[PDB]
Amino acid sequence: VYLDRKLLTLEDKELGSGTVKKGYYQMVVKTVAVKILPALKDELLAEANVMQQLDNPYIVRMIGICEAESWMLVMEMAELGPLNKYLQQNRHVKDKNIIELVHQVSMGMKYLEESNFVHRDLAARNVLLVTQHYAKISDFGLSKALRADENYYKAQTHGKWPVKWYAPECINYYKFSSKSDVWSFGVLMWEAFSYGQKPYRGMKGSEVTAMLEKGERMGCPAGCPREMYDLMNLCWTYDVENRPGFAAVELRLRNYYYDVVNE
Ligand SMILES: CS(=O)(=O)Nc1cccc(-c2cnc(N)c(C(=O)NCC3CCNCC3)n2)c1
Repeated sequence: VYLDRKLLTLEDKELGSGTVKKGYYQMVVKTVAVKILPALKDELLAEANVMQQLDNPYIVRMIGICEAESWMLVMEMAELGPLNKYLQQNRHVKDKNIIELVHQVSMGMKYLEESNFVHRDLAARNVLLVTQHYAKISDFGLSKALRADENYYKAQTHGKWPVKWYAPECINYYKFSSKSDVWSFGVLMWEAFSYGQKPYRGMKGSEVTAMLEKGERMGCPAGCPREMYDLMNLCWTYDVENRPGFAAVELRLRNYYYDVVNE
């Protein structure tokens, strides 16, 4: 869990910015991504505590923690980076390939759901690419392990929230469940088939709430197959009780993907 600073080699060229830096952990050497930093230290440990309990091919794995110059969270490297930026820079990625990637995210989220963890920041910017055909879910900074007796996590304060990705019950009742993550997943799908474009462009969070309250939803991205747009809309079911879970979502995507592969 706690890593050996001597065995960590950091690179000067930062990946982005709190900063994330590329590095090497001497096991072979494993290429790693390193998130470098009271409350912000508490958040990192909480985040590490979450990742420590998760074991799945479609989630970013934690290597461990290291306290030196700053507190560091050492994770496996997804070399191609965020999905949204990737698709912005690679506009000829084929539809079949987009379905493959979004399905992989649904498999990761089906596992998280089975594990009774809520992600709470599921957006294209937090899906990272190991290859053009291999996506992982990253960024567990808002994630919560659900209590054994509850189906949701109740937030207290409302603090720095990606509103355009959040379900009505999140905005109106501060309640976060795996079905709320499904809502987020629909927005992620829209982003992916929009080649990394921002959802609800030009709109205030409040105007998004108003739009959704009117039953209005974002339109089908150009070239997006009807069946994936239907699935998007199913994820954006207003009533949480009638919104599908990730078992249902993953299976839809799985079948469609195989049947796209057949053609
Ligand atoms: C987006 S970036 O970091 O500025 N650029 C950036 C560019 C290229 C690669 C990565 C990368 C590779 N592997 C990783 N395991 C991570 C990783 O865990 N990053 C943490 C961020 C995830 C996304 N939201 C913010 C936190 N990152 C990050």
